[PDB]
Amino acid sequence: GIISLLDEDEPQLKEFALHKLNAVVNDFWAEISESVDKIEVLYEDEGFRSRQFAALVASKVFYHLGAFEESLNYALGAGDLFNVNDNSEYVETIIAKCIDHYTKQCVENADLPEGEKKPIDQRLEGIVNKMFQRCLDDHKYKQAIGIALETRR
Amino acid sequence: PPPPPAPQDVEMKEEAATGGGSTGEADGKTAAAAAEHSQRELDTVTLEDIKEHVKQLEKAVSGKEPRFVLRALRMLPSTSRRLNHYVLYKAVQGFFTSNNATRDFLLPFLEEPMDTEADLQFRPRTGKAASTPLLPEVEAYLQLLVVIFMMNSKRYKEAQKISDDLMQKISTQNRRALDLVAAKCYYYHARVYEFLDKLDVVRSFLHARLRTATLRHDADGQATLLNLLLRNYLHYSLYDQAEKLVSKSVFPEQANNNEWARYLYYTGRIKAIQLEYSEARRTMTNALRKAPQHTAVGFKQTVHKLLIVVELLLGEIPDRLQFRQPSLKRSLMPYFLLTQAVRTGNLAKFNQVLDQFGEKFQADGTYTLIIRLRHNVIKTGVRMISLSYSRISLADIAQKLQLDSPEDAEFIVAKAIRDGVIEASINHEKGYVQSKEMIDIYSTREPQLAFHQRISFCLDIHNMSVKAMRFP
Amino acid sequence: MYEQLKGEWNRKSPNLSKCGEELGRLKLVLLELNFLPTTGTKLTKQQLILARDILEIGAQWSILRKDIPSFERYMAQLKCYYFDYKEQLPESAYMHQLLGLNLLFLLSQNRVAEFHTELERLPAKDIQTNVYIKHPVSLEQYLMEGSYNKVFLAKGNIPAESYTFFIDILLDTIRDEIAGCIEKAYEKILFTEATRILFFNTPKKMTDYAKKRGWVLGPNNYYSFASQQQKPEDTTIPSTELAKQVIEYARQLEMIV
Amino acid sequence: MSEKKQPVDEDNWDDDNVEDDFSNQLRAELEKHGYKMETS
Repeated sequence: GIISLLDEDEPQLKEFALHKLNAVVNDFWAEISESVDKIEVLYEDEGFRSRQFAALVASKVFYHLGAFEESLNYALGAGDLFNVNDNSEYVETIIAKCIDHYTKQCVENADLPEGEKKPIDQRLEGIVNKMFQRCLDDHKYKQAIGIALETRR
Repeated sequence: PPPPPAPQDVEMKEEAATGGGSTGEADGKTAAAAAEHSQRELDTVTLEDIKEHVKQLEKAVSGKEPRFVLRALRMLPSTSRRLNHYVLYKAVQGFFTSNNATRDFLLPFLEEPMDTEADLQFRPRTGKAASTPLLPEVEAYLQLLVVIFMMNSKRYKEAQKISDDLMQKISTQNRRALDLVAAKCYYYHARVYEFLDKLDVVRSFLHARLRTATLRHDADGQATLLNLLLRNYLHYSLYDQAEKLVSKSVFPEQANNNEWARYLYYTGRIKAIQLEYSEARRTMTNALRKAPQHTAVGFKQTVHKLLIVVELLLGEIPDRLQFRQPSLKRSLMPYFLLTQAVRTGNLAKFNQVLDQFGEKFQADGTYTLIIRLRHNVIKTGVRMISLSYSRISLADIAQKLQLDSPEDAEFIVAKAIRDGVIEASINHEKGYVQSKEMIDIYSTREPQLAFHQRISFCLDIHNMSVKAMRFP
Repeated sequence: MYEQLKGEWNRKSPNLSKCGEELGRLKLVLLELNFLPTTGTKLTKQQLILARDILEIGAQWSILRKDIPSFERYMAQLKCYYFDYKEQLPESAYMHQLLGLNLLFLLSQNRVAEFHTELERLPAKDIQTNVYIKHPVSLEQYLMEGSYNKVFLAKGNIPAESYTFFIDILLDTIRDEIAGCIEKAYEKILFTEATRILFFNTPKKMTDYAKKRGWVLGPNNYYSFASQQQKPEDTTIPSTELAKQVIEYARQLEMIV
Repeated sequence: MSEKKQPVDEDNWDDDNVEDDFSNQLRAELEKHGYKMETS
């Protein structure tokens, strides 16, 4: 009952519940999974300025619940701290599936003549031009030509 | 000195087929699972659980683990001579003096076949190297210089999670060996971490350990870690049981065939303790008929003392005397008498057995039995008598079953209609039920309605036989 | 330290918004500390022992102000206070009946599985003592035993630190279940059965019961309907839909062998 | 765990217990429990 402690509509108590989210989410993966609609309320509210974090633990409990297209949608809503991490279980898999979506998107739009594409949403391309720089600065451009294969572009 | 040749022999037979055998069954094999020495090695784990493992004492102290942990090297084909080095060191126990190099000297020994050479690529040699020495140690929990080494040795098995999720630059399918070990030993984890207290960060170890077996290796992890999670929330209080109510993904191929049995028993206890009769008792039934053999005494007996408690709460229960081990008889002395108090309609007996063995009912720890067991008395009486007579009066059943008034009997009839046992009305003046049984109800189409599920169920089993034909 | 938190200590109702001024003060307690991720060193938790006590007193306000989101909110506070991993706390004062409150609120809202985890979280203190728990659970057995008059025997002494709203909603869960169970599989009743099972002789609430559900107010007589069951035959043809079962089922016999 | 000497080794049940609770009793016994009426 950690989400019923949120009847206050200011985001500053959502900050303290989020405080609970960075601590005991794994013990509360049951508990968060009924909260999803209110997390939707956290994502639909633009005045809730921690909506990046709403998409973060949204894609954590969707990552646990096995939503992955919605872990992709709120993987996109997570913001800029998304791509920079080097976690070996969560973030490299959801950018493996996110960039899987990017490369099937570039195959789909590579088959789609003269634009009319699904746009690059505002949190793409980060580990593209970051881990791509790791592979340029590895001086092994087999990965760097690997993305060029993966985009057909 | 003549008995320790038997662990000398069976030890070498273990890492022969397992080390060389399952490593040879792991180099390029296992389209699904060609590593039959995985399951063979687990059968030798059961052999080490039947027998003493290797060197708990064995007339000496600490012989095999300083010996065999070295010198694998995975090199040029004179590494069978390294196995000859393994074999020809057995004049130390036979001729020489044995010495203490376990539980204290294992801490570099676990590094030693890694410090012989960059030994080999596959992680089942490493989990073999941190399991097959260390799993012989977990079963001596005399809580004195032996549970801290279970603790630390399973910190090395936490380094086998670390050397499980971060090995083969991702997705060589040695979990289909290693989760075959990381089932068993992880239970030992939640044994030894719960030999002292509740585990709270091993909860998280279990959580992320469930998350790594999500999709890339959904093989033997999710169900066994699911058991650890279930018995975690079960040994602890009832708060996180809505997890399966929202994250019902509890369905593997059910390979272990006992894991699925006792697992469905465990969620049978879950739905039992929430509130359920029918689904609960039919997975008590299904897990009961999936109870493997009589090859482990007591573990079916006490668990089946706990199995039929919801059927004790049905009111329609027979007395388990053919289930009764006579060693269980002295422990079912409350329990024989408990179901004796169930079928007897006495009230002073009903509170007299509870009064007599509330301590054993605390050992049960499931006092939802007593909050609805008096209710089960009145439902058994109304089921029996309502089953018997078409038009009984409520005064007939009432002041026979000591109800002393017509109106609470009308409340019994009311909540019996509400619970839906019989279509008993009341010749409504002051009570005095006018009612009926229910025959000439129907008997012909209604069975062949069920035969859709009988024989659609049969064609289910048919295609289970066709897919069973897909095996060789 | 931070004495102005005790500004609403013993009077409990000057106003509703002065308690909201205390909600601003407790909101300052929220901005400054937030007890629930606070790990240890239980002297930063002693003003949180005060916060436990005055959010018990805020729960007293929530039952006082009839606010059900505030009652479940402060009740979930009191739930999280015992959940906190420093369980080694001073003895909570209202601990015997706050669990009762939600439970009787549970009994107000007709739960089926939260009742048994209420039976699971603290079993040992239910039979031996704690009449704020011991009385509603044997009482709740006596509800499902078949006594609606054990209600009125219980309400002889049921105030129980404002356990008056919840026993009024208990009267509600009497009367709407009468609105279920007045003619469930019955022949009929008469006015004196509406004097027994219903009470308060005749309000316009039982006259409403004769004029809300589609009721036949017979002349000193009562009927659900003229038939009470509304002519069950449901198809008069059970066969053709079973031929649709023959359609997909016969298809299922094909494609396999 | 089978580590001992051992590896050589409602229908009518709840009613076999009550029916084994009244074992020498008068559950039926018509001509006894029925015609003790008019014997005196």
